[PDB]
Amino acid sequence: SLVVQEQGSFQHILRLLNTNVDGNINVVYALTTIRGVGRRYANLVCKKADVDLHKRAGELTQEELERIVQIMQNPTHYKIPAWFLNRQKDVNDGKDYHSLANNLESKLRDDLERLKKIRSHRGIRHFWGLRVRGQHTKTTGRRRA
Amino acid sequence: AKHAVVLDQDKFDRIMKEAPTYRYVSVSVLVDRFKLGGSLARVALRHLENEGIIKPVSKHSKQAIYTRAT
RNA sequence: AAAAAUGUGAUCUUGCUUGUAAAUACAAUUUUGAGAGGUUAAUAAAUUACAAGUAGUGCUAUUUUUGUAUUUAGGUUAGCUAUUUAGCUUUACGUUCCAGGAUGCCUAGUGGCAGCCCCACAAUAUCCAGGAAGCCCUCUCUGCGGCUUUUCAGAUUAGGUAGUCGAAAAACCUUUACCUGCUAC
RNA sequence: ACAGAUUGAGAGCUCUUUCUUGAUUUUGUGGGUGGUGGUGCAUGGCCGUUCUUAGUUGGUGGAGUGAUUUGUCUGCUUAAUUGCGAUAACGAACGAGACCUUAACCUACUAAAUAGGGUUGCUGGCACUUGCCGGUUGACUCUUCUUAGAGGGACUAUCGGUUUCAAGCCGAUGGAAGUUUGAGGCAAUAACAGGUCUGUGAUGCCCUUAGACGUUCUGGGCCGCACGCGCGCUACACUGACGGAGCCAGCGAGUACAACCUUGGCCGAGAGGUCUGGGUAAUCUUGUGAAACUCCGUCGUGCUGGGGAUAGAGCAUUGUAAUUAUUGCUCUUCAACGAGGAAUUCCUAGUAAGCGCAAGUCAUCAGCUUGCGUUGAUUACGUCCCUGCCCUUUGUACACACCGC
Ligand SMILES: [Mg+2]
Ligand SMILES: [Mg+2]
Ligand SMILES: [Mg+2]
Ligand SMILES: [Mg+2]
Ligand SMILES: [Mg+2]
Ligand SMILES: [Mg+2]
Ligand SMILES: [Mg+2]
Ligand SMILES: [Mg+2]
Ligand SMILES: [Mg+2]
Ligand SMILES: [Mg+2]
Ligand SMILES: [Mg+2]
Repeated sequence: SLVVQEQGSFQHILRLLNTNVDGNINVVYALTTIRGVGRRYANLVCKKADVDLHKRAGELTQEELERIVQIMQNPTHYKIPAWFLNRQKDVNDGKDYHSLANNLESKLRDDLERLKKIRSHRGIRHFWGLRVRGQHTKTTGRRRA
Repeated sequence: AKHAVVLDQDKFDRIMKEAPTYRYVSVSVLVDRFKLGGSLARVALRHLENEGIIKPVSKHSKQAIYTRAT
């Protein structure tokens, strides 16, 4: 809509949630780049914040960033339906929750560990370093981790 | 990245200087004369179409052909 | 680089013939899965650095002002082809990877809306053509496919011959080839 | 044959049991029966392939003692042994053609409130003059589009060249149609040791034949992964991606003894739930308002918002049973891949390619398949260079026929 007038040049590459938010580009894109946030989720976050998706937003404000962080942290406090999440329904009798960065990775690791402990078919597969979701490796994917 | 995405006052001024000249102004044309990248170029073009200066030929999405007055 | 001025037996800076001080790092995907034995043989590169014998030229050149600088910037091979003012690759040299140091014309370019604003076309050679992984190979840390076998069989098929495959102990790092199958109103 | 041990196990499977059951049986011996057991090189039928190529045959008559041969062919034509011609051959049959089905034309017939329109009633909105768009099976009438009956219509037609002025071919004109009008359906003789005895109460023989290789339950498995090839899909984006908005097909299919398609209304971000219908179907689903497309905006040539894999979680549904994700949806992860070497496939017009739909299988699953329509090109309209195949003449120690001897 408008070309960025004024001096500009407000920080190339911001650091947020122990990860690299890329300068310029767009808020959603930055979120995606973070290890744990995706596209739709990012969009939702942006909407919640109340910033234009048109703006490149490496020239973002601090308050806005803080708000975003808060949103990331908390599903239930803000208006997020709580079945839109990465994780939901976990531990004994309790609540749905998700992380979005380093935190997300940690959570994933924990989950993996739990699975391993359980020794479920999926867990076993994971341990092996193999195909959890029953896809046929008779022909396909001949290299693997 | 190949740069030509960073935004400045100086850059804006150079862009302005000027809408006049060039048989046609096409986002593509703008980039890369090494100007502000795609979206930015489009925005600039739009601005140029505010009050004369550069009149249009086509109006399509991405095939936006403009030419100098008058 | 620009500028005012001190002083050196007037001053100034184009390389020629010599020997020593140093930068081509690091490695890994690979090499026959790990260790040892050789950069085997071969071989120093002009590049920077100080001083000689002065063609040069009297060798060493000092004290103070103006600006963020205002300085002059960019890029070259090597091979194949009757696409030979063009086409294809593009640092080759045991196999796999390598990079430019400077004698230089470079040149402040010619084209397309030159205008700075991008596109493409134009700058001989190169002196070295040199370094890193891999480098014929032999013992080890002592490997899994041989050694016979005896048991059988899977079978191999239309039938059969000779070989081959599969389950049980001892050193050493093919399921095919070939023979034999049928007659009036 | 309840009861618990038994048992994977509310399998009386049994050993614990001591009640039922009444001549079915049952214990043998002849004798059958079943087998997705074997052998397709023991067979049937069907199919595939030689080959949808142009080939095949016999009656006279001639040539040969004869097997045989000629006819069935130098040439030119044709998609075709299609014809014209030349001719010990003449006239014939099969195959091709004709045929059939479908795809195209019909303001010419016969027809319709299960197909579509016209006037008009009531009726909604407009400009506000009479006019424009509508909605209603209110009336009246029509058959162009619709269907689908009966017919016609194309025969290379007319003209020009070209060709022994033949077969034909080439070009203009008209014509819906001028590639055999397009597309198929069928499709000869002789065969193959091609496939199928896992479609088959089609079947020879062998095997098996009551702790079965019969059956039947239960749990798996066909889906496993150092890795080869084969159909396929998705992409490597800017002829795009993403958002909106525009918004148009044709083949179909679809339940009452089941549970089919399922509009319309409410709940749900979705998937999907619910109530209600309509449909046994030109009537309802359904104009299947399918996609690819078209318009305006957002990213601009960065492994990027290209690309979507693997992944984690939850929400759904089908079923008895979903972990070895059935499938759908929601968020998250963001891998390889900047058009692919040697090679090799498919293709000549509504084709190729793209795009979706569609039924088939189906409780549930589409990247598959048979069809369908939508968008719709590039380049030939030739040749034997390759490949295969066909003939002819040649040579042959071959005839189980070069995998030969
Ligand atoms: Mg049976
Ligand atoms: Mg049988
Ligand atoms: Mg057979
Ligand atoms: Mg056979
Ligand atoms: Mg005769
Ligand atoms: Mg004959
Ligand atoms: Mg004529
Ligand atoms: Mg036909
Ligand atoms: Mg209908
Ligand atoms: Mg990405
Ligand atoms: Mg299938």
